[PDB]
Amino acid sequence: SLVLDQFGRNLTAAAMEGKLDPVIGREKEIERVMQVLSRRTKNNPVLIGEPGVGKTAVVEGLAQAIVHGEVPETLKDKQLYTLDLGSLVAGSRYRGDFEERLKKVLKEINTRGDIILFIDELHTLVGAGAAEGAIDAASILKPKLARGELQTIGATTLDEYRKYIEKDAALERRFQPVQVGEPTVEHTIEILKGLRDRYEAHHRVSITDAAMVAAATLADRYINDRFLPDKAIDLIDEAGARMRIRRMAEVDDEQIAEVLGNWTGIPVFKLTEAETTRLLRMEEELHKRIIGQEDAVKAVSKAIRRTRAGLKDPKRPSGSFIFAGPSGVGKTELSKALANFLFGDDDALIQIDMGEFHDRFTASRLFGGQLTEKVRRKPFSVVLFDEIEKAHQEIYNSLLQVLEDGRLTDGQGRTVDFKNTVLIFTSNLGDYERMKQKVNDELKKHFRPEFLNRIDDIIVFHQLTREEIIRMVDLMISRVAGQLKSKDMALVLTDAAKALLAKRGFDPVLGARPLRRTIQREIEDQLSEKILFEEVGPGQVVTVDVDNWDGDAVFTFT
Amino acid sequence: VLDQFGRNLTAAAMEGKLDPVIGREKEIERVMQVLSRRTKNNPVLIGEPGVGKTAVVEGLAQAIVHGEVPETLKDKQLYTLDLGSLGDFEERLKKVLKEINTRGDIILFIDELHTLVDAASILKPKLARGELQTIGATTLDEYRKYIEKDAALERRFQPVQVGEPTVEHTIEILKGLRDRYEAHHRVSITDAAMVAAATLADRYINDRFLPDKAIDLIDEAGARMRIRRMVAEVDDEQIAEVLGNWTGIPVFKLTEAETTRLLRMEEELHKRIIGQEDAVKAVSKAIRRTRAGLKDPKRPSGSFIFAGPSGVGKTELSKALANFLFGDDDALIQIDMGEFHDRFTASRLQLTEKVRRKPFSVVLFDEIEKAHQEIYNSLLQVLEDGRLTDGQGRTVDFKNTVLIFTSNLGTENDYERMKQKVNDELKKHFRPEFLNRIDDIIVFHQLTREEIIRMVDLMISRVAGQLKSKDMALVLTDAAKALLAKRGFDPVLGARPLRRTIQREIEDQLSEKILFEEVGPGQVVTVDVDNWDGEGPGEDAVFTFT
Ligand SMILES: Nc1ncnc2c1ncn2[C@@H]1O[C@H](COP(=O)(O)OP(=O)(O)O)[C@@H](O)[C@H]1O
Ligand SMILES: Nc1ncnc2c1ncn2[C@@H]1O[C@H](COP(=O)(O)OP(=O)(O)O)[C@@H](O)[C@H]1O
Repeated sequence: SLVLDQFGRNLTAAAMEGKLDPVIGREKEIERVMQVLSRRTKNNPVLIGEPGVGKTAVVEGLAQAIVHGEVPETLKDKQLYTLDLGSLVAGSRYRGDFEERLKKVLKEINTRGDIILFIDELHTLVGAGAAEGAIDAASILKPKLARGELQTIGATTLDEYRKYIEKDAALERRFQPVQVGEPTVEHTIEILKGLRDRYEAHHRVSITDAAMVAAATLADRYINDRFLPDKAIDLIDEAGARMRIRRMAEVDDEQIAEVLGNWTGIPVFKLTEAETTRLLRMEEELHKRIIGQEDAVKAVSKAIRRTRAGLKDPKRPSGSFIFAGPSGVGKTELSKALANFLFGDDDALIQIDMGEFHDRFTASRLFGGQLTEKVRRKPFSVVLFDEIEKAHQEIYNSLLQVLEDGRLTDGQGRTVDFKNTVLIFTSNLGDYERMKQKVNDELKKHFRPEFLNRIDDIIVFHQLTREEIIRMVDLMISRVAGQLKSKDMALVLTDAAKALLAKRGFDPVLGARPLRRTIQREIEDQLSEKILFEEVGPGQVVTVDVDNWDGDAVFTFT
Repeated sequence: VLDQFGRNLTAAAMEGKLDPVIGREKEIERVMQVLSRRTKNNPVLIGEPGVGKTAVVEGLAQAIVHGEVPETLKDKQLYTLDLGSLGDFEERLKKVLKEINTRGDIILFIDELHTLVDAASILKPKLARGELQTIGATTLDEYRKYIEKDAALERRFQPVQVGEPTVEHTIEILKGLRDRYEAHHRVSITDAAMVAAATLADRYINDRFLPDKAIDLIDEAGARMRIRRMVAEVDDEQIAEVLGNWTGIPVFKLTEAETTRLLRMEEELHKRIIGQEDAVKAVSKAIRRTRAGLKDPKRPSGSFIFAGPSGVGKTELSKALANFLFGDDDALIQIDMGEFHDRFTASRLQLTEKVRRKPFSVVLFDEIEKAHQEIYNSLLQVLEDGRLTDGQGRTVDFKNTVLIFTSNLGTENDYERMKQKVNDELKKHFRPEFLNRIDDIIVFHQLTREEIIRMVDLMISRVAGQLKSKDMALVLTDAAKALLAKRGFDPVLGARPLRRTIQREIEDQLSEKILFEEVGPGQVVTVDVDNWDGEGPGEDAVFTFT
């Protein structure tokens, strides 16, 4: 009463006043908690669930049930109070100040006799004040909780409850777990529709139903750091705040798209649900960053189109393709373009090389895992598994069981979800039909036939045309000039210079992979030492020309 | 009543006492985002120290006074509360918060919000009641230590980040504060002096942080200009002498144009290291072409490969580079991957703390051949993005560190085929892509006889100086020098056995001889070799002392 207000807020008084957001569709959990509160002894329920699902919202709905009057006789006229243990632990720089405040609180509850306590952060009840063996909050609340005199409600998390409270059997037998469900998409839509009036009053903006649908279907499908529905309500509230500061109107999909793109860094035009427009123009979107391989681009575009269609059974990974051919043809930047188009991030792709990890000890590092950690952070990521030749049998067993099941069984005891990830196997093993037959019967004589039958599409990359090599050289001098424009370097590459760069930078036995080693050693070091020794300066065009070979050669940086 | 228990900000801008802010529009707009919300409407300002956590608050106050804020912040007054002005304290704080609730349009600024977490007995519930609109200002590490682990606080506080401004942004901040500081100190400041101050602040100062690290320099320079005067212009020389007084660094030509400092490497390194002048000029031209900013500025400033025997000059080259580039040998950090051969030691990548101690420091990653695979992955990540994801959770900047990989792999036409086998073995024993991200690969050369004797003379210079400390005299002949070089000749392992040969032959015998007390004080000691012709192995040759 006069001391409880200094540590918490009267939910019941605000419920009469009417400052509580209403809850819809959580009647089962409210009824279960009301069932537990109706017990004679051990009437303390603990709400078990992930943060951000609505446990405090469930308790507020219970308070709304208290004020309106749909509760039994033993919950009638019971003032609900909330307490935080952080406001009691803090200030205990002396022997027993925390215990003094807690005892004053309990004495006030005993005098009032009609208070149900909400003490969130229930996990610190064992550790508050002194250590776990000495006199703590648990050690003083235990002989009062078990006799059904102090009605308290907790709120914790699965792992939190399991490895704090379940260790203490005496506390476990005093708290009844009431599991709180993670709401579905329709539940979030219904809650947003219910809170439409409150946020219209607060923000003075009009909110549309399509905005709610888009907010929910992007919150659950880009954001994975937490769970529904705090993310969606935060999104719509921040969009309303954005309009409220930009006005000095009507909420549509553009505003929620731009605020979530601000959240994630993904560009706004990709967030709106014009996915058919994405798949219509995806070929030139992929081709502006890839070079050549027109048949490969067409094959992968049709494959991605049929896999995104969803007409297949929803028990399969979204993508599983074999990339074969000589090294350096462009499979890596092809995967990079895939990561850019499908998810809007170049770093959303996970790049692991499997040839270095041989034994089961490194297989523990693989799964049990960094791949597991990244697909738990964000399951909607393309995965790269290079060098499938050198793996050992347990790795093939794990890969094929992931393929056939869509699930991965790690050493951390979580079956991660791979229903939307894209599996890319860039293996250098092994005219187009002859190559398909060669890779097919080579895989049959090396792998199991089920691996070949399980894969979706096999894509073969041909050799790069010399003109396409010149095109890649032009592409790289574009970025070289872009990074050199700070000193006004306008570089001009003559055709003979292009031919010599293509000759020195491309090794047919090694593919195009040594390009990055060749290009800086043959161009950037020379221009850098010419800049340092003042042969050329800023504000002048550098036209490089090469002699002694027009179709040991010396280059001139004119 | 808050006037005697706190300091106003919106009413402080009436007199113009608050300093102007420059270029903080994005952070102020994010604060505008957060303050105009119904849930999580109290922003907390996360920033590394000395950046302007308060400066955005005076910027918001100036925006409120000038009138570029939405309707919810009309007629909002900002108050900073002081705990010094606050039984009686509890009721005073209670009546202050009740007056805030009664007024209804007072927004509070509290710095170091983790200190609230003996005022927690008052604010914690009535903040939960929602009648305070508040902006917090806390460093990220106390945020993670106190607020993030307290689950009852994230329902009302939302994080916003205040990063380090760029150097041009700091120049603009100095340009903004020019009028105030010129008014107060009645001294004149040059724009070139300001840009030099920003650059040298980023260069020679580590403990303090931008942009306070430049503004304190400018105030200090103006103060010392006042001291030297009692037609005043603060210039680059003033900033250089401020840094010389501050960091204890000299000021003659080292706080100057960097091109002259980078073009003189050969003589100053040759002052310490011995020979290998081809590798010296190769690594000198490599660091010249890499550190000049001509590379992409989002990558490490250097990546070096010194293949060769251990302790035969590559470690000496590293020590000389540390002594030249930054003036100190202690910034050179010694990491060898021989000790980091297990995953538990590999996840330690003692590494973050000492490189955060001095970001402008060289690094040594020794024996990369026996490094772990997770070490390979981390080095590949560092080479690719130029950053690092530590266990603490901050990106350690590598715009400034140069990478040195000292390895014993592979150990002029003979040296040509040695370089051929070095590149072949980095192609096969290592992956090609790891060495593809390396600026240059240079291989050391085996020592010649003159190189060995100029090891020998400076090796014996230590004991010669010790003898001069006792007023002795040491003289060596050329025949004894040649024999002593031949005894220590071990090309497989290098110059380390030369230390042992010197120790067993010269120093030990002379330490016994000075105790024998016949060639002690007042006589020059001259070593000589007899019973030796000049070609023999030296088995019949005995050192003699005169
Ligand atoms: N069914 C619901 N009805 C009303 N509000 C809800 C519902 N589910 C979630 N919320 C909102 O989600 C936010 C987080 O819920 P809350 O239980 O208070 O904290 P947490 O779920 O993070 O423990 C609250 O602001 C609440 O208003
Ligand atoms: N953009 C800016 N414009 C003007 N002044 C600035 C700017 N950024 C920082 N400052 C000045 O630099 C000083 C640094 O303040 P700081 O110590 O970071 O505050 P806090 O202690 O709250 O973190 C401030 O007093 C401010 O006047």
